[PDB]
Amino acid sequence: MQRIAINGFGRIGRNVLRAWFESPKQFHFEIVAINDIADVHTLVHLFKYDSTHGRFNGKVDITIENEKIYLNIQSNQRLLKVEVLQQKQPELLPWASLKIDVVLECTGLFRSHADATRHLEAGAKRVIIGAAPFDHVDAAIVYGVNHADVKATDQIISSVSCTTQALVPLVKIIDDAFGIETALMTEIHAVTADQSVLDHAHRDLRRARASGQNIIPTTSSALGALKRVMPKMEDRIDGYSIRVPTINVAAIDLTFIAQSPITVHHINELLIKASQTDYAEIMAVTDEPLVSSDFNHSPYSLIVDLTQTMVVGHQAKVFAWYDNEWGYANRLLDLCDSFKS
Amino acid sequence: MQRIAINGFGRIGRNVLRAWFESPKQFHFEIVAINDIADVHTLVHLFKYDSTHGRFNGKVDITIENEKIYLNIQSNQRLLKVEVLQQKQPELLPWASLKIDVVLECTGLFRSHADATRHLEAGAKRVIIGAAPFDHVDAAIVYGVNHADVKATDQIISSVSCTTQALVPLVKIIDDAFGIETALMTEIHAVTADQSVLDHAHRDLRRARASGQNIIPTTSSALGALKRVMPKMEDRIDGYSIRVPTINVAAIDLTFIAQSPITVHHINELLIKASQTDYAEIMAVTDEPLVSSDFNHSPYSLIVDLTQTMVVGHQAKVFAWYDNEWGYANRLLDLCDSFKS
Amino acid sequence: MQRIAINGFGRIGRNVLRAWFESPKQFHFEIVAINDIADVHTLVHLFKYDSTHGRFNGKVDITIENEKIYLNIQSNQRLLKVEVLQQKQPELLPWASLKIDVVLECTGLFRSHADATRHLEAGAKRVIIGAAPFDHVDAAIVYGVNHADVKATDQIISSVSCTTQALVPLVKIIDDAFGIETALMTEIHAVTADQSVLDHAHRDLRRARASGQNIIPTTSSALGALKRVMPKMEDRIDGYSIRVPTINVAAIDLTFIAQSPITVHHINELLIKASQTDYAEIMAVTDEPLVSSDFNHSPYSLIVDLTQTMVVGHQAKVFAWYDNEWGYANRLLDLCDSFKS
Amino acid sequence: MQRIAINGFGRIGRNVLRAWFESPKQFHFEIVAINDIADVHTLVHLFKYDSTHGRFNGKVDITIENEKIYLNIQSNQRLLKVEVLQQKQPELLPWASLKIDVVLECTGLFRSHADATRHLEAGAKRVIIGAAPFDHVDAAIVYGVNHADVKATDQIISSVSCTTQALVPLVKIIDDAFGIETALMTEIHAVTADQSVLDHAHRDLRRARASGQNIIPTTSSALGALKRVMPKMEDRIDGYSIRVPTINVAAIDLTFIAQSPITVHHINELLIKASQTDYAEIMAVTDEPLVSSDFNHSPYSLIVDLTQTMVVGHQAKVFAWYDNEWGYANRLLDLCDSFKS
Ligand SMILES: NC(=O)c1ccc[n+]([C@@H]2O[C@H](COP(=O)([O-])OP(=O)(O)OC[C@H]3O[C@@H](n4cnc5c(N)ncnc54)[C@H](O)[C@@H]3O)[C@@H](O)[C@H]2O)c1
Ligand SMILES: NC(=O)c1ccc[n+]([C@@H]2O[C@H](COP(=O)([O-])OP(=O)(O)OC[C@H]3O[C@@H](n4cnc5c(N)ncnc54)[C@H](O)[C@@H]3O)[C@@H](O)[C@H]2O)c1
Ligand SMILES: NC(=O)c1ccc[n+]([C@@H]2O[C@H](COP(=O)([O-])OP(=O)(O)OC[C@H]3O[C@@H](n4cnc5c(N)ncnc54)[C@H](O)[C@@H]3O)[C@@H](O)[C@H]2O)c1
Ligand SMILES: NC(=O)c1ccc[n+]([C@@H]2O[C@H](COP(=O)([O-])OP(=O)(O)OC[C@H]3O[C@@H](n4cnc5c(N)ncnc54)[C@H](O)[C@@H]3O)[C@@H](O)[C@H]2O)c1
Repeated sequence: MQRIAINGFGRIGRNVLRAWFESPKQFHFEIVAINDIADVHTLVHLFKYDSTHGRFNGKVDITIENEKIYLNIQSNQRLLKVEVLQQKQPELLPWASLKIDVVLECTGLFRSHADATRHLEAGAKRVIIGAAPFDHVDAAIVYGVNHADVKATDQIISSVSCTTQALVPLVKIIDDAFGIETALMTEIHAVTADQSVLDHAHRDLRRARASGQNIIPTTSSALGALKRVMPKMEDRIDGYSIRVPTINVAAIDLTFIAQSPITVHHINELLIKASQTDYAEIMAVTDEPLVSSDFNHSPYSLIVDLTQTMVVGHQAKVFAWYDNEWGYANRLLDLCDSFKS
Repeated sequence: MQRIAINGFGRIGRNVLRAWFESPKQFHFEIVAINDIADVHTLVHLFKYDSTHGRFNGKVDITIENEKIYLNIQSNQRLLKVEVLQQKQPELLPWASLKIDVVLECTGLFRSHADATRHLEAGAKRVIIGAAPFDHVDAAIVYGVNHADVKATDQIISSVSCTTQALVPLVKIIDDAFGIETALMTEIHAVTADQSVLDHAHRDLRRARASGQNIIPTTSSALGALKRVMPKMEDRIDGYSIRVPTINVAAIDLTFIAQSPITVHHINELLIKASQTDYAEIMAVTDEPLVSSDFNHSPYSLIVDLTQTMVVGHQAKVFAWYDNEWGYANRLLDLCDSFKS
Repeated sequence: MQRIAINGFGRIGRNVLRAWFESPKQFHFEIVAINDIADVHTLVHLFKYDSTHGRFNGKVDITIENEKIYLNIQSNQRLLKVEVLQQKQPELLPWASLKIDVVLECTGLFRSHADATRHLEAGAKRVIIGAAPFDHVDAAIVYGVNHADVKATDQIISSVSCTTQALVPLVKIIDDAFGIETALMTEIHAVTADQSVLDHAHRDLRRARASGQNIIPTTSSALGALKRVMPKMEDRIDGYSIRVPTINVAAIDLTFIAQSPITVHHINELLIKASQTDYAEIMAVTDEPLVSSDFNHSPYSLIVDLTQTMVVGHQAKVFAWYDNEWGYANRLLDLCDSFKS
Repeated sequence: MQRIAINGFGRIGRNVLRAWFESPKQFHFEIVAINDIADVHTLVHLFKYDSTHGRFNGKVDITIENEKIYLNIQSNQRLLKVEVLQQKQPELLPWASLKIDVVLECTGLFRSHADATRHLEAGAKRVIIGAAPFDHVDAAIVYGVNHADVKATDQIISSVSCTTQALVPLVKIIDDAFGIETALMTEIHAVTADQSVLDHAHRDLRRARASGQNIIPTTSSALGALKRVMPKMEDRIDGYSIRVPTINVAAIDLTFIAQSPITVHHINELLIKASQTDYAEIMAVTDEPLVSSDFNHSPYSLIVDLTQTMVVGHQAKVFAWYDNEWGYANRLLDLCDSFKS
């Protein structure tokens, strides 16, 4: 029985547990523990009531067996007994006792090999850092691209970021068919939980500004991460991100120079075929004039807007949507499932 | 001559300093110190650029002397030199060296008599807590109502809340004229800084919810504060507050039972006359069809919308706007200037 | 069976059709025609993709048959074949040939007795105006309160408004138990389809102003409508509405003077009982600390927040949420289902 | 004095008349009439109260002199007396009698050479179409690029769109220095008046969706318009616009392939020099970490953000903000001021 734990019951952490229950196909592993710096009642409330994704279709009841707190969660013909912890320092967590095989590190505060190892010290056998690498990782993984490159010896793993999980497939596909000389990316991202409601002191002066009333351009970890996953693309791609006042969903605007003839038709035909043959698990395409909120609660790593494709000579722009929250949470579960044989 | 400090350079603290320069009349005191846990660069940036009230019209120079940091601010033909500090523990602040007559406590974290006295220990002669009292205050003041009841011996003072500054004049005016059996308050409030961008752990489960996408009912400190200012109204006034996704500006909806004949005409007439005589300093009245944005950057403590006044039988409702940041800020200055004679 | 038509395929019209498919229990009537001044392609897209309630879970195909446009919709193990019209003038619609028994009038534009009769003088046996009455009507019905009073002579019926469906029960339940001398209503409502995106010319100078950036007080049709269902409440209740920048869901504050002794406990116990017995189909009660987005897609006509119930003296206030789109659409279908004999 | 008139008192028309008063240098023509299909009381109300730009810092007085409605405006030590009209059809306007020299045609309705000439056959000597040309024009101008290229025989002029006036200088400057082979544009743009509060039928299926809750990709007239100004760029530039839920201010992201060596330093130094010489009136450069709301009420056509300049190989991105209302209203005044002798 593969045993997963979630460190950090936040936007991702919560949507991992939900996605475990909502998946059409039951996963061959169990979440047995969650740890957050917050009280079980706050976590249960936030788990049940979600501004972005709606009420949880199920029932959650708290029990105090031993001096241990459990969540009894019943949804979609599925049940789970989940231990709740409240330990800010991850080396003190009982991962030995609970027989934890994988830890989903979803706090954002423990992204260095050092900080992550603290879970291994605490008894976990493997750690997935649900964010970009800070210093070193054993592997950097985009599910549906290179998840078969995980070695059994590998203990610290990054599932990079959602922006990375969308950008890489696009770049792999386009570069393989046509050759990317160079490329530049603009991400139009919804508000994130680290921003400010009103103008407020913050380590980053741009993200200190009122989230609901501003367009805020800012840096992206997706490019550092993409270079780890695809080394040959070093010095051939940069980009940045823009926060705008919506609650969820993002897009990528990839502009690239092609190394061979391109048309709008051949680009869209290539992506449709890729989505049908090699990337069907994680990639879709739409021909409809849709907007961000139409992709809310979509499980795909990317959905391409074929009506947005543009070519002027050698230069081209493609455009893809993704649910930064749900897309990534599904990929976390997809990845965990991949370790079993 | 009189030397003021500001502890907490946020939406209140920053708009206090701005209001001092912008005031059409020069105040007789000077602001000579500011403290926040953030660095001077972050403080200057946020002081200059504001999502709500625009670019600061003036020059801000930072002087790093050997040990001390100062701001040299020049605006509207006035100049201030302002020592800048970064001390989380208010008792370690150099209020003695700097000869601080009044400290404005604008952090939200030092509302007890104990915590306010920490400024007194640091050397300050008087504290004004910029919030409702938590336990004991030597006086609880609404400028324009009972600001004369400040005794020269009084060392810890509360300037109550924005909401209170507006609610009290309404209750006083109406109670004096018609008599209030009881009243109930609904406040519609722009978002505040303590809220959450996305759904996130927080000690209020209602304010944990995404600020930009929800109507959020919640408690008001204004009711306990009113009972300190007007003790006769204990057991006769209750109310609550609603957060909605605007950036600034609030409204108060007050529903009361009159103890003598009321009409719409009579209520409006009384409110107009008070804004023209006894409350001309802090109170205004419009009959124009306005909306929240129109009161952005108004200094008045309340602006009555007379078109909204209603009466059925012995029950009536009135309505008033206020700029929750600017009005409050102005009334802190107005209070500090009342201490002198 | 009974044949229903929808005139005006907007927020209400579209959600009526959606709620027919989504209903747990199949309605014993069919929707056989829709009419809008817009092209079928615009209408199908908007039907399929909704910013507020998500993707339509089902398939929509367009057919041309003898110059007639039909929509074949399949969902929830149900199918409808729905003829599509584009006639701005109700008198020229084919209600006689389509054998329409009931027209849902959802345009906003035909609320007068005389305008609504244009559907009758085009072949329809009965018209439900999906709004408060303009002048007069044969009946004004709130489902769950007085749907049984519909007579066969009632050919023009008003289903009033969202706000009225929520208010009338509240006022009825509480008047019957404790007695209401008088009452005043404050509605907090999400933005509506008739507002302006930016400050623009408009009939109402308040709804002229930017929908996404303002608190906007405004009139409410609810009180006129309530007085037409409960004529004894003439002179005993008034109120108004406040638009705030959320996409959907509304709340009502009712402040009343009781005529007998009251406490918070007795009020909540009465409202829980009513939600369990007489009003169970249309009314719920929550004790949890929830926010607006938690009631998106709720079918209830009101959900009381009992944590919000206040009492001071003989004066009380109760608070209730409703999904202003989904509730109202479900009450329309529920009303039509009440006609079968 | 030269005599200007405004058809369409909207976001542009209103800001034109404001910009007249607020401008630091006095303009050497007068605005002597405005027309709109809304009544004068509405026009004055929207002119005095703005959700974006705040209260008009002046006085407006309506006078009736002989069945002629006039506005008497005072602000910034200046005066105007402006006749107000309410004429739906331009050929019926009294331009001959009022001796109109230029009409600022700011309705969005009369962009054809045919529809603009209706104002010529009604008495005016010259017309400026305040938008991209629909069919053809005597000249398409970007003030500060080709405004010297107006011939006195030109009667139908276009001042293109906001976006065109940020894009064209960028393209000109860069192409001239480094050579542009091809380029693609992304515009991030605040909501405009033509959008939808909620999902509503609309000519454009993207702009039909809720303006306040969506990222909305859409077309841009700027690429048509730029090719009328610079025909050599046919087939070499393309792009699109994204609407996000802010109220004002846009940004342009321009990706180009340079025909010669480029660095970030060299690009930034070119744009700085230009902003200090030939483009000083319309262009500025910042390297501060600012956000959209800091450029509200900036008179410039574009403010380049240095920190955003990226180069990879031969491909490069640049980014520039503009106030899509104020920048444009000021360039319309600047256009009229250039005509004189
Ligand atoms: N939200 C997205 O769209 C998205 C997508 C991909 C990756 N990520 C990454 O996921 C990480 C978390 O993001 P999020 O949106 O969930 O943030 P969040 O703030 O919603 O969640 C963080 C959680 O960590 C908890 N926490 C804080 N300190 C802790 C500690 N010492 N031990 C345990 N729990 C602790 C917080 O209480 C909170 O519940 C970040 O690195 C972010 O970059 C986010
Ligand atoms: N904003 C309003 O409308 C309003 C109106 C009336 C009263 N108040 C009250 O005023 C107070 C200030 O809140 P705000 O709106 O300015 O929010 P805010 O978060 O902007 O203000 C808090 C500020 O205090 C600083 N701070 C935190 N810990 C500190 C410490 N130990 N020492 C010094 N500075 C510290 C923060 O960095 C920040 O700048 C609160 O009590 C609030 O409830 C606010
Ligand atoms: N949305 C709510 O919360 C709510 C609740 C209760 C009642 N209502 C009422 O329902 C009515 C409709 O409001 P809505 O929110 O659906 O607005 P809406 O603008 O979304 O719906 C109006 C629809 O009518 C169409 N239309 C306009 N003129 C027409 C004509 N001559 N013939 C046919 N179709 C025409 C429009 O194209 C559009 O599809 C209004 O009276 C409103 O007060 C709305
Ligand atoms: N807002 C921007 O960012 C921006 C920038 C550049 C160009 N423009 C263009 O300027 C034009 C005006 O747009 P806006 O933003 O001012 O929109 P708007 O809808 O606010 O302005 C249109 C105005 O014209 C009035 N009107 C309508 N029909 C009329 C008629 N027949 N005669 C007279 N007046 C009539 C309307 O009542 C309204 O006052 C559009 O073509 C727009 O694309 C807008």
